[PDB]
Amino acid sequence: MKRTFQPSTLKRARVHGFRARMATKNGRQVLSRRRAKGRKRLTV
Amino acid sequence: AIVKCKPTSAGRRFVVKVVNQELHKGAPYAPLLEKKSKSGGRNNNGRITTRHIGGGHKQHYRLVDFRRNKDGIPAIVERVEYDPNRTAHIALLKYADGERRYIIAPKGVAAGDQLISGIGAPIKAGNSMPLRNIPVGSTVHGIELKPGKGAQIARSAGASAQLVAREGAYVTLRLRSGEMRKVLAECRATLGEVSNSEHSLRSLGKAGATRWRGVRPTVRGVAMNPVDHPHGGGEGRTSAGRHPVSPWGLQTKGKKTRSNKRTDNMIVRRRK
RNA sequence: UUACCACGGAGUGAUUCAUGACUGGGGUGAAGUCGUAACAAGGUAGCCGUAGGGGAACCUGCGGCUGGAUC
RNA sequence: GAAAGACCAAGGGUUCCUGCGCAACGUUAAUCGACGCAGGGUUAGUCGGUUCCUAAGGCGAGGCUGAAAAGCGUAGUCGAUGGGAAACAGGUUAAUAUUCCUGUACUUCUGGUUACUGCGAUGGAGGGACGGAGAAGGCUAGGCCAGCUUGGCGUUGGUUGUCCAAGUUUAAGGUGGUAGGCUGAAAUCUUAGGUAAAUCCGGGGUUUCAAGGCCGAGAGCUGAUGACGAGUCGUCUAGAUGACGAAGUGGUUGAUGCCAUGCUUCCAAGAAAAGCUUCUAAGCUUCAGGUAACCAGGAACCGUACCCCAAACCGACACAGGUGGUCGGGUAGAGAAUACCAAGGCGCUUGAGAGAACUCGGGUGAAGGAACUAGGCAAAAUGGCACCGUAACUUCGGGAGAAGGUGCGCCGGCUAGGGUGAAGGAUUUACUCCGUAAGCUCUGGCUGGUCGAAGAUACCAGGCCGCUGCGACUGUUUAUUAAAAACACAGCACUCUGCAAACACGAAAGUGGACGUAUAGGGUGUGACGCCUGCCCGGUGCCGGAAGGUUAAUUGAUGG
RNA sequence: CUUGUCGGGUAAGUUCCGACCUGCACGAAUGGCGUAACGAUGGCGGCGCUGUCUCCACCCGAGACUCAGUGAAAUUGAAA
RNA sequence: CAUGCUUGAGGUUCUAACUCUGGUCCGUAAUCCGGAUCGAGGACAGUGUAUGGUGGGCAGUUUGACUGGGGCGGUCUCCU
Ligand SMILES: [Mg+2]
Ligand SMILES: [Mg+2]
Ligand SMILES: [Mg+2]
Ligand SMILES: [Mg+2]
Ligand SMILES: [Mg+2]
Ligand SMILES: [Mg+2]
Ligand SMILES: [Mg+2]
Ligand SMILES: [Mg+2]
Ligand SMILES: [Mg+2]
Ligand SMILES: [Mg+2]
Ligand SMILES: [Mg+2]
Ligand SMILES: [Mg+2]
Ligand SMILES: [Mg+2]
Ligand SMILES: [Mg+2]
Ligand SMILES: [Mg+2]
Ligand SMILES: [Mg+2]
Ligand SMILES: [Mg+2]
Ligand SMILES: [Mg+2]
Ligand SMILES: [Mg+2]
Ligand SMILES: [Mg+2]
Ligand SMILES: [Mg+2]
Ligand SMILES: [Mg+2]
Ligand SMILES: [Mg+2]
Ligand SMILES: [Mg+2]
Ligand SMILES: [Mg+2]
Ligand SMILES: [Mg+2]
Ligand SMILES: [Mg+2]
Ligand SMILES: [Mg+2]
Ligand SMILES: [Mg+2]
Ligand SMILES: [Mg+2]
Ligand SMILES: [Mg+2]
Ligand SMILES: [Mg+2]
Ligand SMILES: [Mg+2]
Ligand SMILES: [Mg+2]
Ligand SMILES: [Mg+2]
Ligand SMILES: [Mg+2]
Ligand SMILES: [Mg+2]
Ligand SMILES: [Mg+2]
Ligand SMILES: [Mg+2]
Ligand SMILES: [Mg+2]
Ligand SMILES: [Mg+2]
Ligand SMILES: [Mg+2]
Ligand SMILES: [Mg+2]
Ligand SMILES: [Mg+2]
Ligand SMILES: [Mg+2]
Ligand SMILES: [Mg+2]
Ligand SMILES: [Mg+2]
Ligand SMILES: [Mg+2]
Ligand SMILES: [Mg+2]
Ligand SMILES: [Mg+2]
Ligand SMILES: [Mg+2]
Ligand SMILES: [Mg+2]
Ligand SMILES: [Mg+2]
Ligand SMILES: [Mg+2]
Ligand SMILES: [Mg+2]
Ligand SMILES: [Mg+2]
Ligand SMILES: [Mg+2]
Ligand SMILES: [Mg+2]
Ligand SMILES: [Mg+2]
Ligand SMILES: [Mg+2]
Ligand SMILES: [Mg+2]
Ligand SMILES: [Mg+2]
Ligand SMILES: [Mg+2]
Ligand SMILES: [Mg+2]
Ligand SMILES: [Mg+2]
Ligand SMILES: [Mg+2]
Ligand SMILES: [Mg+2]
Ligand SMILES: [Mg+2]
Ligand SMILES: [Mg+2]
Ligand SMILES: [Mg+2]
Ligand SMILES: [Mg+2]
Ligand SMILES: [Mg+2]
Ligand SMILES: [Mg+2]
Ligand SMILES: [Mg+2]
Ligand SMILES: [Mg+2]
Ligand SMILES: [Mg+2]
Ligand SMILES: [Mg+2]
Ligand SMILES: [Mg+2]
Ligand SMILES: [Mg+2]
Ligand SMILES: [Mg+2]
Ligand SMILES: [Mg+2]
Ligand SMILES: [Mg+2]
Ligand SMILES: [Mg+2]
Ligand SMILES: [Mg+2]
Ligand SMILES: [Mg+2]
Ligand SMILES: [Mg+2]
Ligand SMILES: [Mg+2]
Ligand SMILES: [Mg+2]
Ligand SMILES: [Mg+2]
Ligand SMILES: [Mg+2]
Ligand SMILES: [Mg+2]
Ligand SMILES: [Mg+2]
Ligand SMILES: [Mg+2]
Ligand SMILES: [Mg+2]
Ligand SMILES: [Mg+2]
Ligand SMILES: [Mg+2]
Ligand SMILES: [Mg+2]
Ligand SMILES: [Mg+2]
Ligand SMILES: [Mg+2]
Ligand SMILES: [Mg+2]
Ligand SMILES: [Mg+2]
Ligand SMILES: [Mg+2]
Ligand SMILES: [Mg+2]
Ligand SMILES: [Mg+2]
Ligand SMILES: [Mg+2]
Ligand SMILES: [Mg+2]
Ligand SMILES: [Mg+2]
Ligand SMILES: [Mg+2]
Ligand SMILES: [Mg+2]
Ligand SMILES: [Mg+2]
Ligand SMILES: [Mg+2]
Ligand SMILES: [Mg+2]
Ligand SMILES: [Mg+2]
Ligand SMILES: [Mg+2]
Ligand SMILES: [Mg+2]
Ligand SMILES: [Mg+2]
Ligand SMILES: [Mg+2]
Ligand SMILES: [Mg+2]
Ligand SMILES: [Mg+2]
Ligand SMILES: [Mg+2]
Ligand SMILES: [Mg+2]
Repeated sequence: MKRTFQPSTLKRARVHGFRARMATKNGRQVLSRRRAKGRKRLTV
Repeated sequence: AIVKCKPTSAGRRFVVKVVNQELHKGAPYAPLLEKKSKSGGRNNNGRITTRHIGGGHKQHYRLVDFRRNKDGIPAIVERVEYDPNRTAHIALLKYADGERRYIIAPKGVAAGDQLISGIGAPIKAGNSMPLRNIPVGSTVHGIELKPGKGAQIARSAGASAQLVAREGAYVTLRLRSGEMRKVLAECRATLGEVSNSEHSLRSLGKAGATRWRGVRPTVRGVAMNPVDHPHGGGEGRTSAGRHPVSPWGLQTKGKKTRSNKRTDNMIVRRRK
């Protein structure tokens, strides 16, 4: 049976990557929200 | 001509093809071609704005000359071709100095002809000149609405308009729709009728022939739920218990929708 | 033991008789009901072919004939 | 064994190899391990990226629009799943190899020397450059057979021979211009065109000839007196190591691979851009630049271990699930089905007993033969190739493999053809034409004999027929209890829309409709085809009319 | 109402097929009536075939059972 | 009556505001966008504001209680 997660590293970086967040203000709010919490990862 | 097919299969019983042996069967003229990509009925927001569109064959765009502004120079009809994105045929003209062009083929042009354009041209079919020096009562096609804009009206297969009256700086002609309209006399037109008048006798025959042209199936509103259509709902078959209406709430059995008010003075009388 | 072959058997058709719930017209019969279509110019001249309509004879349209009266 | 064998891509990330270990992990034990500790292991001008070019799409200076955030978009520049330079065989490690080594290649750039020269783009032309189906060929890989070389003479009748086993291999590149495909060629004089120019492309006139020109598998030769090769000799520790090393040829068959982006044909009419060739503009012109020959040198950076239809990826698991592409041998067989095997891989990480009921998956069954049951559910049965023969009805295609029947193994006798192909013949005198005995291979015909219970003998492999309802048919649908009579459909009808179209998404700019133009586009109902589709405009809607009644903001006479 | 009545098919037919018309409460593009071919579509009837059944019997593998190893689950106020 | 001065309404016509998803020139290497100029329409169209009509396209809600179960029916205040 096919499952929901079919990995692809190129489609991963283009949707959730660092340069994708920085392109819009709503993604820039996500990054500043994750910096205030102290997240070690900070991006996909 | 029209060719009927033998009922060898269930999908061949009602196919009526329109096949023309005089059409060119080589490759189109390459310099006058450019790519065009499909849309599926989607605008720049990505939303479906016109529905029942999608699929079909891959097509090139033929740059058809709708202005015909090489006045004085004679031309020759090199061949008559097939256009995937018209219902009429097109003709490749070759002027007296190279300069090959595509135009909408008139009914009678096959392989020779001269098809000159401009002031002083004869009254043969396929010639083009301003609508003012065109004898009244004649049949024309490819009428332009603004000077220098190109043909707009009577371009489909078998289409024509009749020149009925002329007075002042305008001229009056009767459209194929039944509508009386006045056009500027400075505008241009072509003499005759558009080719491929037998196109209306075809029969597709099967559901897959419609999909070849990029048309998707149509679902009736009475086959939906109340949340999708105003016609939806009911136990068993129902008949759209309200007055027949569009999916967006507009009445469709006879209610007029023209509200221009800027071009009203150009209508001598409506088609009704 | 082989060949020929009658009876008999299986499958699928054709043709012809009898019969069949129920239905369609036809003919005949009795002081029955409704109308008056034709025969006189029969009171809208009648007939022929065809199409539509009507309880019914019939009516109407189109084309044809005199086997139509007064003049 | 069309995988449970190999190999790419995605994904994973040290799981790879070696030494030491067994607490935990492994559905049992473990000395073993995809487990713990420690070392080691991935070598490129040619492979894949990057670099060059663009598709859908994204972003987008200025710009237009918008309470703000922001939206759309021009120049532009990103974006492969596509286009664009060039390598193959043989050795070698515990672990890498088209990368290291050996041998033989190819591509591209830089710097010097000489000789001869009109150079120059962002721009113009050519080219790149392409659909579905089908059919004749030509060829190759691969497979068989024969010969040759080496070895053998069989625990039991025979086996020195029309015996048995193994091997009989070899690339890129160069040369060759063939089967075959496309196409007329040359000179001269000009020019309403290709935004400017043009010696380039396109158009026109005249003369001469029937010959050129461009593509193109493959054969042969060469690479190759080399590598490889059963095995032999020697040395060392039951194996490695150095040297040596036989034959290595012919005939048939033959692809879904190549010619082939070819040819024929049909409608639904079948990517772009750059690299590449050519032309000139702005500018140089004896400096720059270009074209040949020779010499010297370079080709950077990144990835290369391992799994990869799975115990390493997606499923919480060492989970009967899912996962794109390539190769794919022998005997039967139409076949990539099926059966038994090859190369290669594995026996699926709890076992041992015994032989109760009952459950699961199967085999056979007396006499009946649907009596079972809501219902022939399930099971049983039919099943191939050739030939004979086949009803109502029909839209004349069909129904139809209707129904039903006959033959089929093996060994001889006689006999008919096709393909390939020595020698010969022609002269077009060599990658050529005709044609060949033997050999090999393929397709038949009519005549006997013979064994068994049974010869389409196993695997494989349609049950059929007669009345009716519904839907014309192929198709689609409730991922996970409903596949249908439901949806779609070709056909039919009504209605709207004259183009800055109706309509739809958008506070708007704008976009789709459509680079379409009433034989078109949108909405609605019905649903092939045949015969048809009757009466009602009182209600509600829509269309038309405009006389007369009412009737908004607005105005502000009059009175208080 | 209703398993309406009549005919056929069965030894026997609330289903099936052909009619009648008394249409509770058919009907003409929410189309009417037919229709060859088609359907993992609904109903009925036959031939063949049979463990579907009378009515089960025997046989073969995997569990169940015993021995060794590892080792769950729902549930549970307390139980003589 | 004849005019003068306004001012309600209608028609015609003009260009000069406005509009052009028409042509050609420039910014410019550019189907956007501006500026210039021809052509067309033209005080209309269109937008702001005020106002009448339409408007399940969309929204926030309402739709009683008793009751020998609820629903249907009946009842709900006052007098004997
Ligand atoms: Mg082109
Ligand atoms: Mg549509
Ligand atoms: Mg189209
Ligand atoms: Mg439709
Ligand atoms: Mg539909
Ligand atoms: Mg509809
Ligand atoms: Mg439905
Ligand atoms: Mg529904
Ligand atoms: Mg929706
Ligand atoms: Mg609604
Ligand atoms: Mg319904
Ligand atoms: Mg109903
Ligand atoms: Mg209803
Ligand atoms: Mg009469
Ligand atoms: Mg009579
Ligand atoms: Mg009478
Ligand atoms: Mg009379
Ligand atoms: Mg009378
Ligand atoms: Mg007669
Ligand atoms: Mg008559
Ligand atoms: Mg009448
Ligand atoms: Mg008459
Ligand atoms: Mg008459
Ligand atoms: Mg990887
Ligand atoms: Mg992982
Ligand atoms: Mg290991
Ligand atoms: Mg060890
Ligand atoms: Mg232990
Ligand atoms: Mg253990
Ligand atoms: Mg380890
Ligand atoms: Mg772009
Ligand atoms: Mg943008
Ligand atoms: Mg900006
Ligand atoms: Mg780029
Ligand atoms: Mg790629
Ligand atoms: Mg390895
Ligand atoms: Mg080397
Ligand atoms: Mg140059
Ligand atoms: Mg170019
Ligand atoms: Mg391509
Ligand atoms: Mg093809
Ligand atoms: Mg061979
Ligand atoms: Mg020997
Ligand atoms: Mg022996
Ligand atoms: Mg012996
Ligand atoms: Mg060789
Ligand atoms: Mg070669
Ligand atoms: Mg040739
Ligand atoms: Mg490697
Ligand atoms: Mg590797
Ligand atoms: Mg693998
Ligand atoms: Mg495998
Ligand atoms: Mg797992
Ligand atoms: Mg396991
Ligand atoms: Mg698994
Ligand atoms: Mg095989
Ligand atoms: Mg077979
Ligand atoms: Mg198999
Ligand atoms: Mg093996
Ligand atoms: Mg046991
Ligand atoms: Mg047992
Ligand atoms: Mg059993
Ligand atoms: Mg059995
Ligand atoms: Mg037995
Ligand atoms: Mg029995
Ligand atoms: Mg027996
Ligand atoms: Mg028996
Ligand atoms: Mg029997
Ligand atoms: Mg029974
Ligand atoms: Mg019973
Ligand atoms: Mg069954
Ligand atoms: Mg079976
Ligand atoms: Mg039949
Ligand atoms: Mg048969
Ligand atoms: Mg049949
Ligand atoms: Mg016998
Ligand atoms: Mg019937
Ligand atoms: Mg029925
Ligand atoms: Mg169907
Ligand atoms: Mg199909
Ligand atoms: Mg689907
Ligand atoms: Mg599905
Ligand atoms: Mg379901
Ligand atoms: Mg189905
Ligand atoms: Mg299902
Ligand atoms: Mg459905
Ligand atoms: Mg329409
Ligand atoms: Mg319907
Ligand atoms: Mg129907
Ligand atoms: Mg009325
Ligand atoms: Mg009305
Ligand atoms: Mg009105
Ligand atoms: Mg009943
Ligand atoms: Mg009954
Ligand atoms: Mg009965
Ligand atoms: Mg029964
Ligand atoms: Mg009607
Ligand atoms: Mg109805
Ligand atoms: Mg019917
Ligand atoms: Mg189907
Ligand atoms: Mg049926
Ligand atoms: Mg029975
Ligand atoms: Mg135990
Ligand atoms: Mg637009
Ligand atoms: Mg402009
Ligand atoms: Mg003007
Ligand atoms: Mg206005
Ligand atoms: Mg206004
Ligand atoms: Mg307003
Ligand atoms: Mg206003
Ligand atoms: Mg509502
Ligand atoms: Mg509401
Ligand atoms: Mg309301
Ligand atoms: Mg609503
Ligand atoms: Mg509230
Ligand atoms: Mg509420
Ligand atoms: Mg209330
Ligand atoms: Mg209550
Ligand atoms: Mg009660
Ligand atoms: Mg009670
Ligand atoms: Mg009540």
